[PDB]
Amino acid sequence: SVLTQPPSVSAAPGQKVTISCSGSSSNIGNNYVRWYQQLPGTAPKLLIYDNNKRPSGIPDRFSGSKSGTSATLGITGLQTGDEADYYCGTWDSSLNPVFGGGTKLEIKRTVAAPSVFIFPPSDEQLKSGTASVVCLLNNFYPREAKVQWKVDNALQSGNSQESVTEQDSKDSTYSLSSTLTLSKADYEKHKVYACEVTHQGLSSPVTKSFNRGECID
Amino acid sequence: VQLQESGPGLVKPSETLSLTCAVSGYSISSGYYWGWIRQPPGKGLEWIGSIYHSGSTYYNPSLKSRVTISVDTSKNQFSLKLSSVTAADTAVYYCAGLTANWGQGTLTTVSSASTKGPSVFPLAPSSGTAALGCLVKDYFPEPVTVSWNSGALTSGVHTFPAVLQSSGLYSLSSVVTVPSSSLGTQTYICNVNHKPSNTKVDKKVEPKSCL
Repeated sequence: SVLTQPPSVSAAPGQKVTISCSGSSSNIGNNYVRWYQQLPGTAPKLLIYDNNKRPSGIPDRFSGSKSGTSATLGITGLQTGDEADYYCGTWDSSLNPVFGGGTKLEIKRTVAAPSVFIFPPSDEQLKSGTASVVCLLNNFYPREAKVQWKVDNALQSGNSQESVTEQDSKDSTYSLSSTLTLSKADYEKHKVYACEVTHQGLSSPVTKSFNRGECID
Repeated sequence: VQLQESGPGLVKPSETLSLTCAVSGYSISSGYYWGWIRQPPGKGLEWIGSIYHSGSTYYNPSLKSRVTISVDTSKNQFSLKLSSVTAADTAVYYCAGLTANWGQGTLTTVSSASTKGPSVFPLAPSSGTAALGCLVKDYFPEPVTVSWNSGALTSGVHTFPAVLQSSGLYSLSSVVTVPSSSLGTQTYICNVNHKPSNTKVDKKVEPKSCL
C-alpha cells in the first residue's frame, strides 16, 4: 500500500459520500488514477479509470476526479449493497501499479434490535470430548453489541470468541456469532448456560439460556 | 473471458510458492500483459509482477529476486513462482490480465503447521422464526466454503468469518433463519468444502428433541 485513504466513510441511504486518495507528485501527480469496488469474498471490480471514465456496466452514481497529488471517488444515491472496500490505484515513477490501503463504506441505516438464539452443544460433538455453545445475534444495527456468558451464574471471561458479518446486502444489518468452549467434563459439571445481549435497540439486556439435559439428538 | 487461479492453500516456510492461472475464452498470446497481485488478510493490494506481449517481464523491486512469471502457450496458462516464502507471503493471490480481467483469487497460507480437515456439527433448531446452522470446527488452513441446500437456500443465510482458536485451528459457523412451520417438512443441509484437505461434507440439520 502506497496511497493514503481514510479507514472508513459512512452516510445514510440516498446520500452522497466522497473517498479521498492522497499520493505524491511522482505517482498521482504525473499519472492516471483508477478506482475499484471490492465486495466481501470477491475480486476488486473497476469503477473508474483515467481519473473520471466509467467502464460499461457502472452507473453514473459513481464518479471520479483528480486535483494535483490527490484523487476523489464520489458515490451518490447510496444503496444497501454499496457496502464494500473501495481502493484507488495509479502508477509510480517506474510506471508500475500502486494501490491505496482501502476505505470501507458503511450505510447508516436505522437502529435495529438483534434477535437472539442459543444453541446447546450437539450430542455428536459431546462424544468427541468437547462442548461448543453458540449464541447468535441476528440482523442488528449499529455494530456495537455486548455478549456476556454466564455458567451457573459465573461470569465467563476469556474462554469465548466472536465474529461479525459485513453489512447485509439486503437490509444493511450486522449479525454476530459467539462461541463458548468447554471440555466435556466441565460441561457436565454445570446446569445453566446463558447468553446475555446488550444493544442500543434493546430497552434492557436480553438473556437466552438452557439447562444441560433438556435436549436430545 | 475467464481467469482461474490454481495452487496449494498451504506452503511451508523457506519453500517455493507455485501458482497457475488458467485463461478461458481468450488466447494468451493475444494479451497485452498478464500479471499477479496479492492481498494480505485485512489489508490492501500489492502488485507482484507482469509479463507483457513480447514476453518481457517486470517485477516488484522488493520481490524481484524471488519472483518468476512465465507463460505456457499450449496449456493457455501463465504461472507464478515465489521462492523462499515466509509468513509475510500469506495472502490472497489474484491473477490478472488485459485483453482488465481478474481471477477469483486463491488464499495461500505460509505456516509450519499442517493441513487438517474440519469436523462438522449441527446447530440444531429448537424452542414464528427459527434459527439453525452448522459448526465447522478444527481445520487448517483457511478457507472453507459453506452453502445451503446445494445453493437453493440463500435468503437469510449468514456465514461468519472464521476465528483462530488458541489451539491453532480455525472454527467457523454458518446459520440461516427459516419459518418455524417448515422445520417438520423442509430438509436443511449445509454443504461444507475444505479444499486444502480435500474434505467435503453434506450435513443434514434436524430439529432437536428438547423438553
